Amino acid sequence: PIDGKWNCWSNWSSCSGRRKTRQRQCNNPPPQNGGSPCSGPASETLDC
Amino acid sequence: SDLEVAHYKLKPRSLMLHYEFLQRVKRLPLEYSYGEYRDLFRDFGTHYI
Amino acid sequence: CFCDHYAWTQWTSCSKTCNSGTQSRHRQIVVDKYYQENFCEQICSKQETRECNWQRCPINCLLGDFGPWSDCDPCIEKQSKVRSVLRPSQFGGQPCTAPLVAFQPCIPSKLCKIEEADCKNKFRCDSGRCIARKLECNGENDCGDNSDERDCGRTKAVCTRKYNPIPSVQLMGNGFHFLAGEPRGEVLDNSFTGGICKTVKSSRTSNPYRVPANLENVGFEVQTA
Amino acid sequence: QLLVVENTVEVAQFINNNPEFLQLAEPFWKELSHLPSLYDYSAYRRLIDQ
Amino acid sequence: SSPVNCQWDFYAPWSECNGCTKTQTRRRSVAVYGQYGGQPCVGNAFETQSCEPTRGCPTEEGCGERFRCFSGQCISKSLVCNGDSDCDEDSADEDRCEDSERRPSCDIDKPPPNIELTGNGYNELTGQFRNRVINTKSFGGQCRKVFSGDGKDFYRLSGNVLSYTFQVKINNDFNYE
Amino acid sequence: IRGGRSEYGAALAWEKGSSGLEEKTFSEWLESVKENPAVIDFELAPIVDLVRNIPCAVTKRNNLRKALQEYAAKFDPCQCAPCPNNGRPTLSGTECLCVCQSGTYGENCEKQSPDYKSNAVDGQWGCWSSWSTCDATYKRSRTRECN
Amino acid sequence: QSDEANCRRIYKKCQHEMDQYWGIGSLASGINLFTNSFEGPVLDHRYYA
Amino acid sequence: PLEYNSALYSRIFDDFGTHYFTSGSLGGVYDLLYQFSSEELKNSGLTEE
Amino acid sequence: GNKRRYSAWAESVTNLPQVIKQKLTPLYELVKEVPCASVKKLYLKWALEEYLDEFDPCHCRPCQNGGLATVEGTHCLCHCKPYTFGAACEQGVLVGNQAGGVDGGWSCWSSWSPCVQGKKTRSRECNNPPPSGGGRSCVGETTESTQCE
Repeated sequence: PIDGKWNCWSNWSSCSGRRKTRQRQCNNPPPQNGGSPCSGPASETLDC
Repeated sequence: SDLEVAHYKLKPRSLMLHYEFLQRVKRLPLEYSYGEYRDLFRDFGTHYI
Repeated sequence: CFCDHYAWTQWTSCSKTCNSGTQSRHRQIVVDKYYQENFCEQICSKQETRECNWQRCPINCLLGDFGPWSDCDPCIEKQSKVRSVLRPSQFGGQPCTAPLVAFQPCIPSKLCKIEEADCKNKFRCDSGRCIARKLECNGENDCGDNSDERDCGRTKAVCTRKYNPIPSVQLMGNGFHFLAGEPRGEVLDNSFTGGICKTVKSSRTSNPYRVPANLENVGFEVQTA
Repeated sequence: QLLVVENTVEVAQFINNNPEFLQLAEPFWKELSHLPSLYDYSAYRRLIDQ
Repeated sequence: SSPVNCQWDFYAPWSECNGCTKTQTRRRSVAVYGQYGGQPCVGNAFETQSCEPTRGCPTEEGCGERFRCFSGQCISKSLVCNGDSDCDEDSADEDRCEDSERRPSCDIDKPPPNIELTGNGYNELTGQFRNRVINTKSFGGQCRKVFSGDGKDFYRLSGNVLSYTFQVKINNDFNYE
Repeated sequence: IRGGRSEYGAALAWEKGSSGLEEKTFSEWLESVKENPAVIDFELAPIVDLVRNIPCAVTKRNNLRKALQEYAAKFDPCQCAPCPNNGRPTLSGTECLCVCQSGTYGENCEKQSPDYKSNAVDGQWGCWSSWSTCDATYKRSRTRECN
Repeated sequence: QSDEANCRRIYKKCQHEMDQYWGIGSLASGINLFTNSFEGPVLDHRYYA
Repeated sequence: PLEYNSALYSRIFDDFGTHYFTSGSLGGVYDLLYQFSSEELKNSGLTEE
Repeated sequence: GNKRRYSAWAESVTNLPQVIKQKLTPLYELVKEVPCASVKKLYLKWALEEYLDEFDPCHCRPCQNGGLATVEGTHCLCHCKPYTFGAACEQGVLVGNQAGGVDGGWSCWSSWSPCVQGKKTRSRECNNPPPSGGGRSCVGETTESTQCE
């Protein structure tokens, strides 16, 4: 089993509210009887 | 086995800094330029206990 | 029989939330060749019952309202406001959880009529205890502040040996809370010698224990009470 | 199944004095001296955290 | 069960402004607590504003007739040069003090073997002991020896503790099932 | 185990007792008890007798008697609900705590030992009545009902 | 030694034999929180004041 | 205080209690309870046709 | 464990004892010897009230299997009884005896009444959970009242 690994969180979304996303991609969680999915959160949002 | 032997707490206030850290701070630029604070963290890190 | 061929059921929910309920669990018996031949009727108990929630039901504390503020003492310059327990907590009910007495700073109306009653002749320790003058410069700290010993010459009457204290001797001088049945703060200084050296040799091999002046008698016979 | 629960007491009790005769630790007293004299809950919360 | 993501409340209004700092503060309560591993709330529960204060910063009343420890605590002048550090952290009552003037205040200075823990505060919710709150070793210029029959050793009690005693209890609970 | 020294008393308490008494262990612990006794029984005198040789000694003494009477009237354990299994109640200001008889155990005596028998063999004082008004001889009086 | 340099009389306060707390100087090191790894000394835990 | 105040006097009993020992015996108390249960069941059948 | 090891430990405790029983006094009773001490003592009383209101497990929805919630800042943990686990203590099996059912648990207090008659009042529901299945009732009073500030 290969465990999932986050890619780097996105830049700050332009202000109308503030947000980031993580594609859970950098290591794919599913391959080779893929292990745990990545941690949460996949997406993070904030006040500007 | 989790073994615990002593509890340490730093005082909240009026800490006496180490010379080396003191001086490195003294040399920080007043204008922001990331490279110097980066070197500071790479020397001393980001947090204290 | 292999009575657990006829498995025991799960227990009842307890009959009451507190004060010794009971719960029981019968078997899933079925009468069968196996049941009859293996004597499973004869010696397999068909159900068991046990105690549950035995501890007595919780009683929560209740507090009355505060009384009036007290007439202010000139020398505390705080006045006291106090309330009463209507019932204590017990059996795990909620504690009273709040102060039974409050204080408020006053501006006093009268003056303090208390003044120092400085003793006529005993040595006044800086603590202000008045102690038998002969203890001053006797060579033992009796005030505990060494005020007796502060500016002194010949140690007139220190004992020939540092005799050990009696075992647990200070437990004898703690105050006792009769209503609580628990020891409390140190009431009597059972460390005070008063310069006499009188001592009891618990056993021939043990060194003598120095008897403090607060104790009249001591005995060390072992009794199987 | 085993359960063992065991206690030793060696200091039968301590009884601290009432607040009128207790001495405050200098750091704690110094924190009290900086409490904002108003309901800035952030400050008293930090004190309770400590 | 389902995670429940934590959500902040709106900010409360600002506190009155601290005259010692000229700052106001407002708290952001937690509307919904994060639960079952639902994401905790993100960011600070407080923010700070500058102001103009209406109220002034209260000053220290100094020690007057009493000795002042460097921290600003005050003690009886009778304690200066006890040979005991009656200022808690500073020991200022023992600065530049001649050993010819230092009295042999007590035979010993070893406190009971972990008395400092009695000084600690306690958090009644979390059940954790917390930091040192009471000075458990202000001897008050007394030589208050106690002999521990357990440790077979003399310890110096503080001048102010009501009692400290060393009788033992032992409780054993043992179960086989 | 109460009293003695932790090494030896510990040793003893750890003895399960299948054997009964490990006589070595017990003797050692008894020696410890000689080294560090615990209070077992006592005769009380009221603390107020001690207040002596102090400024205003008598005024403080009499104030203290008055306070002691108010304090007992306020915090006497008679106002507790009765303990099970002949537990004697005791009150520490805000909570009643039951002292269990030997042969009764658990947090507040609720489970008996197998040998206890003696079921509902009970009885302990109720609280004092308030004082009666002043009688023909101007004596007030109060009663307590064993109930 | 500047503090003690040229003193006419040095008043030894801590005359007794006293140890430092074991590893206390480690805790004066800053940490890089993102690495959880100690770095240069930031606080002077040998200052007794 | 010289004046009567029920609270401040009551603190005395809180801190020191109401009574002191005029006589006593000091001692040791040993309390032990041991309880054992065993239940044992055996069965063995044969049937032949 | 070995008789020796227990004995030696029980000896060593005499030299490194921990506090095991305590009777507590509120921390505000120590606010003393400072400017505005009397005022700070009230504001610390109120702040302790606020802190309890922040960290009372009433905010935590029920754990299963007698799990006890605690407020880890903004995040309720469930602390699970032996060999019970998962986010609600839903997985696994309890061990030993249990009373069964769902012991009820208090809802967080109402905000106090606005000093009506100069008395605060507030109420709590026991709703969280309802005592179910013959589980034990929530322990304590349903309502409070106290004198105003």
